[PDB]
Amino acid sequence: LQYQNEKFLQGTQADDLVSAIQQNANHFTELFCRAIDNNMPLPTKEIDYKDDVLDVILNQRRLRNERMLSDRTNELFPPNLTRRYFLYFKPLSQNCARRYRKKAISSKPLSVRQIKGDFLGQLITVRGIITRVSDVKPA
Amino acid sequence: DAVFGDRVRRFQEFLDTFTSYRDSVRSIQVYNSNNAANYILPHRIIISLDDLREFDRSFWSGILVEPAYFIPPAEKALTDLADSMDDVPHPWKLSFKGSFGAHALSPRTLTAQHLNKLVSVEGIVTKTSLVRPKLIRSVHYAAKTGRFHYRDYTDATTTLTTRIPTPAIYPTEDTEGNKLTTEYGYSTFIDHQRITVQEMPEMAPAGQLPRSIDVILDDDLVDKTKPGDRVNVVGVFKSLGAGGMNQSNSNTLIGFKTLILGNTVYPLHQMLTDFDIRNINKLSKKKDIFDILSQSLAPSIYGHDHIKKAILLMLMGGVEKNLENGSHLRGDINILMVGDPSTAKSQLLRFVLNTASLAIATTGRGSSGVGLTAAVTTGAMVLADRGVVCIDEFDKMTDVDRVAIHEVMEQQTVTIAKAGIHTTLNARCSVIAAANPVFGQYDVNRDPHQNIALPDSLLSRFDLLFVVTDDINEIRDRSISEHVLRTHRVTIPFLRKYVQYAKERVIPQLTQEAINVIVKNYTDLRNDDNTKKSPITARTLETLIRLATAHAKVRLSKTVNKVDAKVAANLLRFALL
Repeated sequence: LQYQNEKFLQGTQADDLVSAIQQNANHFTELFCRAIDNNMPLPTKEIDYKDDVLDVILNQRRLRNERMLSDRTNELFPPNLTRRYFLYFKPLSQNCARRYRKKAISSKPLSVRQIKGDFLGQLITVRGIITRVSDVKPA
Repeated sequence: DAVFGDRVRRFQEFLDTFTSYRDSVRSIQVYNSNNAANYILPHRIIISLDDLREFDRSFWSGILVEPAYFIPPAEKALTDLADSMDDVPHPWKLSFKGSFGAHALSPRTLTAQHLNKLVSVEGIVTKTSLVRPKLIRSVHYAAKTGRFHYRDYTDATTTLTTRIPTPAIYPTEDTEGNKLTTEYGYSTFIDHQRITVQEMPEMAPAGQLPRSIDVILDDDLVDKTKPGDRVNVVGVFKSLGAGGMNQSNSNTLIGFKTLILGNTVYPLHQMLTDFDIRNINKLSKKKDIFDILSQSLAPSIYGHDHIKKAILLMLMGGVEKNLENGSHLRGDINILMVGDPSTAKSQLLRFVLNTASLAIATTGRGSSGVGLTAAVTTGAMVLADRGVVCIDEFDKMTDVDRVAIHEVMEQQTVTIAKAGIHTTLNARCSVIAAANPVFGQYDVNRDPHQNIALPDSLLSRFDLLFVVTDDINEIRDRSISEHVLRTHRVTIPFLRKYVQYAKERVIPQLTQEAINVIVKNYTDLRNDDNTKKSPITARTLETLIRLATAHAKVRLSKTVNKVDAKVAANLLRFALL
């Protein structure tokens, strides 16, 4: 929300996200988050290999792959396998939502009854008591 | 299908001459844009069948005889007119009021002459199947080829007419071989539900079992009715599913289950307009109104003017006051009635219930949990919030519950630690209770205590304890007789309309006209009555203020007054003496 102000008034004007995100909000997890791959610091510092379990696996994967490919030439591991981080959006309540973009907020701490089939594929805050809270299993 | 075009061009004309509907469509198009400018309305235009006969009888007989060929071209025509409206910055729905009927039928009389024909069922609705999404429009995004890709899913209840079934799953690499990701939140989901309808229990002919048929409720109609409600459904009567004939051996005779689509759902058994509010405003100035009002409650009940006065003073209830960074003082007033049977105590309460604007009634035991959420693995007082809870046979109720009622009444909140969800949730309800005397008729003569039977703090929690005697006299008797007689052979409805505006407008606050009165009074009560009778505490004082403010609401006065204080004085006196 803060960025658009700098990108509008205060130009140069651009297409809106805050409405366009929560409008979809699934697609951005596969899109807004992949961008992080392009700007991320490469070394970054003192990363080594082991250290970490299972990072050595993929490290040796890319080592043997690089070696064997560079030998063969004398289409790559998917970007979702190499992450080790999760992107989470948060609601704008907000003290600064008073900008105002008004209707932009959901982030409307709505009733479970208020929930409709017209909220599917759109971020929605809900509230209630936790029920049955199934125990964690690996996906 | 030029005839479907004919139906559209025909229904076009009906609108804009006459234009009586078009203003409502415009209203729908405008209101939502007003919500767009702010800082919800279902899109459907109720069509009165009334008007359809004036133009064409040929098209009128059709909607009833063969709705499958007619409602959808009329509908496409309504969307077509909604798009020519203003402007840019959906299928809609028809409704069909009526002008019933033919086609008038209860569910008991139906099948098959009435099948594939518009129908208005009426009866009880049970058990109300649970609300669930339903997929309609498939939406996808191709990359890097881009564009925008969509499929359209046709279910069994799509439109009206039968169509070659689209379902199921997702298109997933429509040619050429480009990847298609599901786009959620652009794609359209219409909610969907079904609710079965039993014929009215009172018009049942014999010990013969009830026959219920199921009604699917599309879009907005969803969650419009709780089960057990009087309902007049409308809809097209549809037979869906094969009878088993589709699959080759299904050998059983049973087949072709039927249900009704749509459509309206008019329930059966506030808006103050221009004129009403004026009536109130005029009526507020008159000095004697309180007594008339207090008489308006009881067409069928003698005397008890004091008690009726009370019930009004509960309906209004002393505003609510929540201090800064501190607890709030209880606004509403709670009442108890104790006397020999025939006192109408159980009769009075239903009339409390009707005009009450809410709330739930509870009789004795009763329970489980009463107001509680019960923390369901794996209640009333909460659901009754901002309302009037009734309690019948208030004595019979198990002490276990009473223990909770202490927490409900004064404290004003409910607390659930049970397993579990651990929360303090708010039930601020007003409360009435009618409770039999201890043993037999002995209430009248019996002592100021030992008569009540339900010590102790409860006796206090209730702001007013009113006692009524069934003791008999010949004169009073005659005077009973005549009114009872005439009974078997200013408007009451105006009473709740009078009440709501009074409730949200406007809170009288508090004034130094009165305070010295209620202080004098209170101190009097403690000092003298503690010799006379019991119980008296600071609680009584609180009640004094609530009553004062309530009678202020009756007066519509933006302020509290001394006269009001005197009134509160009076009723609390007749409570005591």
